Amino acid sequence: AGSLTQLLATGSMDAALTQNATRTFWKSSYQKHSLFALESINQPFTTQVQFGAESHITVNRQGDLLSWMYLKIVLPGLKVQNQADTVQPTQQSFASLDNDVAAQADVSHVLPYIEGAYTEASLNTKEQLIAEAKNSYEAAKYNAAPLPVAAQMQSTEMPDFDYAYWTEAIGFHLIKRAEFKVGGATIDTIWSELLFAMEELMGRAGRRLTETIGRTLRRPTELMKASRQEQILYVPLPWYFTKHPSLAFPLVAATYHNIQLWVQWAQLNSCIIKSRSNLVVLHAERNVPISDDHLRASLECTYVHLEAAERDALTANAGTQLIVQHQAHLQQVSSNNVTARLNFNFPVLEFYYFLRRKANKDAGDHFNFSGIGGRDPVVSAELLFNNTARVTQKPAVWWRAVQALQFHSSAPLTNIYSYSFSLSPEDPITPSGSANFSRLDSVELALTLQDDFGAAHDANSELFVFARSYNILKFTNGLAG
Amino acid sequence: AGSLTQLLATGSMDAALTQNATRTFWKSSYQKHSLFALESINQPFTTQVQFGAESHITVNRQGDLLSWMYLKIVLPGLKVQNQADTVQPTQQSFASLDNDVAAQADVSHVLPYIEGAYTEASLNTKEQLIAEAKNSYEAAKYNAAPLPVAAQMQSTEMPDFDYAYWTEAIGFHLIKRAEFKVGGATIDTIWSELLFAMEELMGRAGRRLTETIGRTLRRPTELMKASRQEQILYVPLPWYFTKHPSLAFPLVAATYHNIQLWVQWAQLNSCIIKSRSNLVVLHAERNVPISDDHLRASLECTYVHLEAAERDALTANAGTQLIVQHQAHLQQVSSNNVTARLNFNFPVLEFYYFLRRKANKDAGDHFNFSGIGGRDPVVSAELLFNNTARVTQKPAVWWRAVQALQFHSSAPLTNIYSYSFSLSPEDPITPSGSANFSRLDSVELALTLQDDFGAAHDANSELFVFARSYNILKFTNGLAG
Amino acid sequence: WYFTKHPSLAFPLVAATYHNIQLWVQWAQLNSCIIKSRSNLVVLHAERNV
Repeated sequence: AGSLTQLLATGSMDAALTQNATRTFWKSSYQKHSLFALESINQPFTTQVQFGAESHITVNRQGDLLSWMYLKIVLPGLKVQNQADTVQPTQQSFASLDNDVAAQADVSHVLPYIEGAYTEASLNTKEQLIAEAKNSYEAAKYNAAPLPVAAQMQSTEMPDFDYAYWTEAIGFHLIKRAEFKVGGATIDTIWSELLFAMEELMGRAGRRLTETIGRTLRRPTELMKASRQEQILYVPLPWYFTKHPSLAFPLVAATYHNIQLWVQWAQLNSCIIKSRSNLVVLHAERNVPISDDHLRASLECTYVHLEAAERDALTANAGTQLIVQHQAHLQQVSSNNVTARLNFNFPVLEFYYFLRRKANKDAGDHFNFSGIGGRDPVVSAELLFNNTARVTQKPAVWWRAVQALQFHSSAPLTNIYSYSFSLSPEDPITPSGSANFSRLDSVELALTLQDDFGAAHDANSELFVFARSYNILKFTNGLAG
Repeated sequence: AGSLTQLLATGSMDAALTQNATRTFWKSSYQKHSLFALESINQPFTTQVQFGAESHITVNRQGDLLSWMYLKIVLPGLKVQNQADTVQPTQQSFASLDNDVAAQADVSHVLPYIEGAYTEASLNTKEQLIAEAKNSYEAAKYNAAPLPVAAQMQSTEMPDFDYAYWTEAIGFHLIKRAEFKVGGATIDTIWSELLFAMEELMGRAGRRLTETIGRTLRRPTELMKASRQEQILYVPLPWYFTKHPSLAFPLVAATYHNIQLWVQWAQLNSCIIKSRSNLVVLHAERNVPISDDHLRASLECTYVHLEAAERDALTANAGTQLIVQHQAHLQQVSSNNVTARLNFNFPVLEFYYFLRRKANKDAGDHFNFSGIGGRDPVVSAELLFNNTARVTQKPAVWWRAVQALQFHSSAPLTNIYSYSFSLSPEDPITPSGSANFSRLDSVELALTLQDDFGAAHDANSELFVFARSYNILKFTNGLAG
Repeated sequence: WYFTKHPSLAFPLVAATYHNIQLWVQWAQLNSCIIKSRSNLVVLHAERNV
């Protein structure tokens, strides 16, 4: 009686929701689709792959569309030997944990707050004086309550043996820049720092790229274990056509253009960290000093094979694809107040920004976007259009956590900040907002950074700003532009 | 002036995106739906439930559709007593940690690499010699750099007291096979190993089945804690009709067919691990030896009640549902080169494969798909159609991590490999690609496994291959087929 | 086979489309394939040590 009465208890308001219902929950409807197949094919580079060099590949035409694209990287296992035991000790310098430049830079900021005879003190006494000076510095700069000295003395249990390892997220770090080219024109460009920021914000829970890019979430012991043997990494290249099947790049519609991936590789000296400064780093299998020619890479492409009728239709009329392109503003930082002039073009969906200390970069911690003592490097930021506040001054947590909560699949674990003009900037096919930067005379991101950011040992810290913008790729008569 | 100018700054390209806009972001539109209610009802098995037996239930007709289906399992708490203190010590044998068959099998592979007097050595000296021989084995087989001996000596802090526990993910392990039957015909079949693989790949972040199936992510101390008391598990049965409301099984349209769930239960000896070989395992409440009749299970079904008009429409014309069925190829492995002949039928969406060492199975670690020393058991795999490479030789990481990244909600934490012909194999209502195996004369999965896989103590290791295929379930005149 | 002796005798697969082509092989017994130095030796697979 009650369940039937609920179906009868309808009024004029229910008519807007349920009158002439076009859907039922109790019967499945499905759509028929055209026939297609997927094939994954690995292809060698057209030029030699080496650390610090640029390499390119011309993408083969082994199907009708191009869908997924992965850079397959093979890194050798690492071993170490004392320089005294080596017949040829001359190698490039690597970052070493016995010379922690990031910790030395952090100590340099607290030196003015050390009370007593620091120079003559025992090692254990120096560690105590540094921890007390950190409390005095943080009280003076941040009105922070002092932490117990014992809570600041975190011994990272480093192993009592010699090692070397590939840096955190080495699969991204290796790709300093990649360019997707069609007919000799650059269609899009991606950077190592952008790839990491995109994975932090858009990386879905349970599908994080951890193993596929050599990322351990800053657990040095796991990087050491992984680096003792050969590593095979599959780094996704997040081009517009890899984001949705309807955006797959129509190879058949671009028949008269070569499709090329160009990759600028990281220098070998930046890719490795060692336990001690006096160690030589060896290729684990070959027992020779590691060299720039030990980088191996290939391109793994997923091709789509279409039925003849769909292939012929696509060849006759591929039309236009909405694309997202990436733009970059890269700036050196030498002061706590920084203004970035964002000379980006087109309808910008969103931008990302973050800072890297010089000391973190020099320590080989390339994706450590933290400030001094691991703090947030940004105090506040403001966004100006033509000297008018588009976003008034907001604290770092608003740009990092509130913007990520509103617009992104994930909140960043590092100090990555974002701002979206789009309601759904991760939707590759549905435009949901933008600001046209080609119609603004000035776009300025004004930053107030933490105290002493870009001073002394951190002179030439880096500001990264990346923007995502809409453009249109047109296919006509076997050409793409 | 700027924001109004952006709305006016439109050209012929914007017309394809925004001309005659059929959607606004500033006004919600909603659809009205028909009246329905959901009811969860628990039902006993029609036959006795016991370990190692087969049991069935005829599903009641308590609503118009059948939606969710959970196997509700009740396991008793476990206690242990010394065999010497027990009035009836005769029980089935259980796996025991004092007789670690998996560790003994791993040691057997490194015995040829032990230098010195192993037989006469002290226990601590034997552990050192085994860790050194592991380095020599891994250097010889994999060109691995040696790990410090202290880093290989992981003491799992096992408690200094007697215990027994239910094996990891016991809720899946208990279900050796389940069959969904309609009118005496098997509509679909699921296996323990498939349920685990499906949860690894399709299990969403924050909705993993951990507690609901007794899974701890291989933390033995948590399995011990859970096993001291009665456990109630709710194991989801992932039938086609549980995946989307429009696929709910139309009970009213199948009025003349009995709906049955058949379950083949795991043997009790495989479900329990104990600290020591000389312990008797007791039911914690009853203080009697644990026996095959201590398994309790019931079926929890979610029924849908429809409004009379929708019920009558569905009874008159339920039509056809697209269904996904599961197929299995199960093979013994006795060599490092394995060819699996996949005699699957219908349009296959995707397949999963993985290996289990005999030693891992015998140790009671039923979902440990790792190789020797916890390594990846697959070096490479190739997929052939009619002796032509459909997927050329690819390394294990491509089949495990790249395929999961492209097509699945999650990457597997275990050595589960997949391959999809579908762009969205987790979409239950939208076909997005398949390969029709009923039109292929041969489908071969060729595997190169790690060295010594399936040799000696691992003779009769297991290869599992599961496929998901499209079929059609038709409803006509109160019958389903 | 006759078709391996001269290119003009190559077996025309296209002309035999409705027939399966099969090679059947009867293998020698393992006991006949091996000779050993001494009667009291066990013969092992060199890699597998079985």
